[PDB]
Amino acid sequence: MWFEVLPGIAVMGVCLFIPGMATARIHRFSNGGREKRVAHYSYQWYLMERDRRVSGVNRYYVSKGLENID
Amino acid sequence: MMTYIVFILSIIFVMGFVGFSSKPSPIYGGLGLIVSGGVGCGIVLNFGGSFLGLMVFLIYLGGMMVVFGYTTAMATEQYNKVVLGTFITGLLMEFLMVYYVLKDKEVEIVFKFNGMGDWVIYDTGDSGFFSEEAMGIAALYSYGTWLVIVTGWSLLIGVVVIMEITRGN
Amino acid sequence: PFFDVQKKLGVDLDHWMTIQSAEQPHRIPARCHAFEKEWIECAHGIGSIRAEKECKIEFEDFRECLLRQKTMKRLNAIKRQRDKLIKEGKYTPPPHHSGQEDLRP
Amino acid sequence: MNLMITLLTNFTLATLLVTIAFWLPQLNVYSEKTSPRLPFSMKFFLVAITFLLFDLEIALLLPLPWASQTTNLNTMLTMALLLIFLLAVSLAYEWTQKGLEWTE
Amino acid sequence: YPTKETAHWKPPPWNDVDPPKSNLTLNFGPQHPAAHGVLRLVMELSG
Amino acid sequence: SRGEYVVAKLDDLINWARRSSLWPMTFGLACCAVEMMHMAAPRYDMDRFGVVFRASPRQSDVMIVAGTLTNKMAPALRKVYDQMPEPRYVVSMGSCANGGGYYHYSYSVVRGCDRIVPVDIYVPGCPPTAEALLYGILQLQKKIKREKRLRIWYRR
Amino acid sequence: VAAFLKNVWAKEPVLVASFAIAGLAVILPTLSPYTKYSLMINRATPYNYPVPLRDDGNMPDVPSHPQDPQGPSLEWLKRL
Amino acid sequence: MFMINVLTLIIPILLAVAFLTLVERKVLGYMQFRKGPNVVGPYGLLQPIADAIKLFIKEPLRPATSSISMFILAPILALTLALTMWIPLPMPYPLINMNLGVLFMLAMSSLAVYSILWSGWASNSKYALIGALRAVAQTISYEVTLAIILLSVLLMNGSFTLSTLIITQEQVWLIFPAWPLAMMWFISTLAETNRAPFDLTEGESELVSGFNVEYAAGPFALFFMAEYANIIMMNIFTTTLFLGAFHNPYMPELYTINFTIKSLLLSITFLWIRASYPRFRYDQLMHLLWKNFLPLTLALCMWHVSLPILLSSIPPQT
Amino acid sequence: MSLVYMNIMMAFTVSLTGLLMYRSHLMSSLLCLEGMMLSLFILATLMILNSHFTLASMMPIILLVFAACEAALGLSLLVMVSNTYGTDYVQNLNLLQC
Ligand SMILES: CCCCCCCCCCCCCCCCCC(=O)OC[C@H](COP(=O)([O-])OCC[N+](C)(C)C)OC(=O)CCCCCCCCCCCCCCCCC
Ligand SMILES: CCCCCCCCCCCCCCCCCC(=O)OC[C@H](COP(=O)(O)OCCN)OC(=O)CCCCCCCCCCCCCCCCC
Ligand SMILES: CCCCCCCCCCCCCCCCCC(=O)OC[C@H](COP(=O)(O)OCCN)OC(=O)CCCCCCCCCCCCCCCCC
Ligand SMILES: CCCCCCCCCCCCCCCCCC(=O)OC[C@H](COP(=O)(O)OCCN)OC(=O)CCCCCCCCCCCCCCCCC
Ligand SMILES: CCCCCCCCCCCCCCCCCC(=O)OC[C@H](COP(=O)(O)OCCN)OC(=O)CCCCCCCCCCCCCCCCC
Ligand SMILES: CCCCCCCCCCC1=C(C)C(=O)C(OC)=C(OC)C1=O
Ligand code: SF4
Repeated sequence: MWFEVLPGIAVMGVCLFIPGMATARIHRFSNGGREKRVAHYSYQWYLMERDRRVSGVNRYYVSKGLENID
Repeated sequence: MMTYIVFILSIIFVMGFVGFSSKPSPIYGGLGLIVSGGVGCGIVLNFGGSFLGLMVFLIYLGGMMVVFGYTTAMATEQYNKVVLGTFITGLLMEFLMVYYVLKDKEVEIVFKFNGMGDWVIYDTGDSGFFSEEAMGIAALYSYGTWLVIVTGWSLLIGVVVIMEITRGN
Repeated sequence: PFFDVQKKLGVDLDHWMTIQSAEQPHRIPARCHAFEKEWIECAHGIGSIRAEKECKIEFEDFRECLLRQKTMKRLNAIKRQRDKLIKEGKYTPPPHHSGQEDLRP
Repeated sequence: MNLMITLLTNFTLATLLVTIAFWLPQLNVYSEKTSPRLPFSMKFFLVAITFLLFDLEIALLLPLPWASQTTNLNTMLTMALLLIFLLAVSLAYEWTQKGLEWTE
Repeated sequence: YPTKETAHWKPPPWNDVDPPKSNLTLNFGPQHPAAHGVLRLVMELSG
Repeated sequence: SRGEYVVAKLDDLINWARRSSLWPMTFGLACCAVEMMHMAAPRYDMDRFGVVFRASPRQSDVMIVAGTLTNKMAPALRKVYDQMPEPRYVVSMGSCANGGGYYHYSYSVVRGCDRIVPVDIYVPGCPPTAEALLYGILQLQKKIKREKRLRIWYRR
Repeated sequence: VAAFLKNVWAKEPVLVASFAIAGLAVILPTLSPYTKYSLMINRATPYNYPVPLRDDGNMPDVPSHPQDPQGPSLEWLKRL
Repeated sequence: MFMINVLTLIIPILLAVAFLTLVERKVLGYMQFRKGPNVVGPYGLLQPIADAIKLFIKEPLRPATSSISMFILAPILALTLALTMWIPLPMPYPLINMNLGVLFMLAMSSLAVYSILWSGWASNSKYALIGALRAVAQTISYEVTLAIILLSVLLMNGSFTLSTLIITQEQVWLIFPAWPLAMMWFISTLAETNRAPFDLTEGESELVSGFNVEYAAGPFALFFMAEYANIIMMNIFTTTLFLGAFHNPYMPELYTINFTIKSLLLSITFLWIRASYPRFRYDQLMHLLWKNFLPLTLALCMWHVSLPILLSSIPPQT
Repeated sequence: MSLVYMNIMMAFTVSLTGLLMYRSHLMSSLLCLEGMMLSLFILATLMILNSHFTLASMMPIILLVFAACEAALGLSLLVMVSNTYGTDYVQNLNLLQC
């Protein structure tokens, strides 16, 4: 009866689920298990490039805390 | 190569203007002005004018060239030596300009121009938690009162003018 | 016919967008705020004829701030001599000009 | 940069699908099928120009989410309501002089 | 002063109004031939 | 051989896709249009076979000639058939489209639509029922299923 | 005036709703008690750096530390 | 690593567009007391594959074209715009997280009329050109209320960033303060994609869709799949902008499932509208725009300007 | 100065000489005129973003709005010319020689 439309809607829902889950896992993969740094403004980009300079390995996501100072 | 990206887009911009200014038809002229508006929007976007480039795509290419193609469809039938000859003339003059300014790193067509890429002339600071261009456009309402008055009045008058002169009575 | 109605009535119709040194939103300075302020405070009141000759130095500094023609010419000279010395093999770039030095902060 | 890669990828996929849609049905060599100004409306042009002028008024109206952050809120609110009022006055004059007729 | 070139010119109209120097005819039928399908209509549209 | 197997599977693929996605251009000439509309009714429901209802006249796979063809609409029928992209198919529906029918000896009736267009399936009746028309469409799909386009291409 | 208002609400309810919503948008911020707080929040949002003053000797209203009592306060924004 | 992300956006777009045809035919089947496809696959699952293979080997139609270059460029531009409308969509993290994503989508949807206009140019008919001008005039008409309703909504957001619009709707759905904007938005997005009851070129009320005349068209499958990419995209955009879901930054798939279910319900609401109403006459939806939607749009635009000032609720800039 | 300024100026002169040399149509003239406007838009925007002069960020929008209203007025003149003469050809606009 009416539930016969549900395999097509289920396939369409999996096809809509794949881009978002995919880009969430990719942003966690390429950023050290965290969210991608959103730099919409120039101050956020300055902090981000400062992270890229202070990490030493040319990667902004390598976070350095209190262990990096004496 | 990638440091010269605004220069490459500006050469594509001049090539597109030589394209539609040769005027094969207003149809292909409109198409050439659309492609030229897209690459000039890219030029604007690569200096940091994100809102102004989206104003290109949304207002210029989004409304006005739509109305030009709309009127070209409606007031012209549905689609040479002189066109292609003036096209290759403009293309050869622009590539000779490119060749001169890349071999000398200096040129003088009317004024003097540097031959390096235009990445050299940028600022080395930040703007904080705002865009300077966005806040200057937000200043249209707070600081630009008289400018809004004359622009809105000119648009109201423009509606009145087009309804008068297209009436035919 | 410059009917100066803005000064007769005391309204600010378009004086605000006129120069870069005016009051800006969120106190944003231009890239040549100081040079333009110096040229304007030089040329104020003295007339255009006296401003062409007595404010030449501030105006040349301000035009060269705007267009950066002498600056880009000097950088062209330094970079062309650098590439010529790489061509002759009399020079090698230092490690702080090759990207292998772990930038400051 | 990532945007330019994405635009080129979308353009490339579109062009590849267009190439498939034009050349793949040219593989199956079919039969050779040998058997065997425009009228002007003023109303189409007036709806196009009314769109264009209202889109210019929209172009004035677009920095309002940024304009609401100002310190001069009396002036900003006045000029905001004044631009939307002039858009409505353009619509009212477009109404009453029979501009919105037969494409209402 | 009528010359060789400027001799074919006429004086303008006195009211400065020139003569203007028609509508669409559509051959029309029903879109999908299921209900009617066998109708031919020769329209004379006016926009 | 390997190439014969590959072209056999590719013929199976294209025949599956063509028979299972038929789009009909029905001519609603006469009473058979009512019974085609019952072949699209919710009892018989041509749309569950992939046979869509109210397809475009231009991108259709089969021209169902459903009604009485007259001498005044013979060039219109042939012009529509000339506009159809291949593979185009013709199902004749009912006796007037088959052979003139109840109006066979008339001065103004084309005696069968096979005098004008090449016909693949003949669906007989006056009117042939919606079930009989759906039988004719399924027999058309069987006729599409046993096409050998790439096998004959490989053997020429 | 109420017969015409019912007449235009019977004939053209879209335009009546349009002029009513636009009339509220015009006249209502002059009557709202919270229109003042819009200004007070927009001017108290620190987009720039609070460039300090050289302590000459007599500036009692200007604090010497952020946690000093004097200076502009945002207790009204925390409370409202 | 980023190209993998671009592909995992744009290929499931094409697969969801393929199966929206199945979902439409099945739901329009069961809403019409009948079935949709259930013979071609198990429960109809092979109907989009069969239909796409059927369309992709079909002959070019009958005629030649007036302009070959625009006949090629109009499907290219339609598909390119219909794929670039997805890249700023926060789902919960967008592919291209740009500051002006709303404005980007408004501009790239304003550019979508060039495919209609250039396909009207490329066909040899002078009547298909008139029909294309009618469709262009319809689309640019409803772009006005798209822009102004969109602006009025983003006055409660603070910026043109689409990713901020998830943060805006954490306490309430934004349809609760702006349901008149939401209902005019939904009907205007319905009228953008030439969707019923506004599909005047695909149906009657049309000078050219008239049983055996001229006008070479392009490949139907590419225009059709660009149209359904536009439909799924505008339903996702309406979902993000009025029915915003809960975002947990440690479990983003909760947001992804939630807005996916809402977007599916909204695309099914498109399917349920098209199986319910007769079409407008062309001047009747011109009337519906200019004399009905647009005065309410300007009135509510004034209200949503003046309202965060009278309530002291101006949203943050950043 | 900057190299891109040469290209935007030369684009303005290209659309100038195209506007200053008619072939047949009036629509081609209006397209060259709006290409001139486009080059003005780009060049003003590059100056204003180049100098970080904040208040003139609203200037290219005002340029765009006024000259697109100008474009609408020119298209309306073209519509009236094409309704009078049947085409938008500029050689039909020749009655003012006498
Ligand atoms: C976003 C998620 C979903 C949101 C909801 C949308 C889904 C529901 C869709 C239902 C099916 C729609 C299918 C297509 C229908 C197309 C036709 C159509 O929409 O026609 C619109 C009709 C057209 O009107 P009409 O044609 O019926 O009326 C006749 C018109 N005249 C008289 C001119 C001839 O209505 C509108 O245009 C109304 C738009 C929305 C109005 C919102 C008003 C809000 C309330 C304001 C305040 C009122 C109180 C008074 C003042 C108080 C002051 C304090
Ligand atoms: C993001 C998710 C996207 C998912 C998209 C797809 C959704 C649907 C998923 C699959 C559903 C079931 C598919 C069943 C296909 C039909 C199989 C069938 O009946 O084949 C029979 C046919 C003839 O067999 P024969 O041997 O002649 O039989 C005689 C028996 N005495 O035999 C043949 O024709 C030969 C075998 C054909 C097998 C075809 C299998 C289906 C292919 C569909 C393409 C997509 C599949 C999924 C891809 C993504 C996941 C990997
Ligand atoms: C080296 C060797 C290989 C060489 C290259 C070939 C590769 C494989 C090609 C695909 C498979 C070829 C065979 C196709 C089907 C042939 C078998 C067949 O006819 O099965 C019939 C059966 C249904 O029987 P039917 O007669 O319809 O019954 C009515 C209901 N009782 O049919 C069914 O049950 C369903 C049949 C499904 C067919 C397969 C699924 C479609 C193809 C998927 C991949 C291609 C498309 C990719 C995506 C396209 C765009 C979306
Ligand atoms: C001052 C407030 C702000 C005002 C400016 C902002 C307005 C925002 C909305 C934009 C409206 C734009 C278009 C306005 C056009 C008005 C003229 C008009 O439409 O007149 C024609 C109409 C009769 O329609 P008809 O010609 O028959 O068309 C066929 C459709 N069935 O005629 C009518 O139906 C009569 C229309 C006028 C009467 C409406 C009265 C509404 C009263 C509501 C309560 C009071 C609201 C407060 C404001 C005071 C209003 C006087
Ligand atoms: C007939 C011809 C072919 C037709 C088919 C193909 C063309 C049509 C479809 C493609 C349309 C392309 C639109 C590209 C511009 C979109 C605006 C844009 O770039 O916005 C994103 C972003 C601004 O956002 P924001 O976050 O503020 O900036 C980043 C700071 N964190 O800004 C950025 O990220 C800027 C990135 C660098 C600049 C790239 C600009 C695009 C490349 C040049 C133009 C190419 C297209 C030319 C033709 C377009 C159609 C007219
Ligand atoms: C890439 C995948 C392409 C799938 C194409 C599916 C086309 C839709 C099939 C049925 C159909 C519907 C619903 C439809 O609405 C329509 O327009 C009236 C058609 O064209 C005549 C159709 O054929
Ligand atoms: S075969 Fe008979 S019943 Fe059928 S359409 Fe003809 S006249 Fe009518």
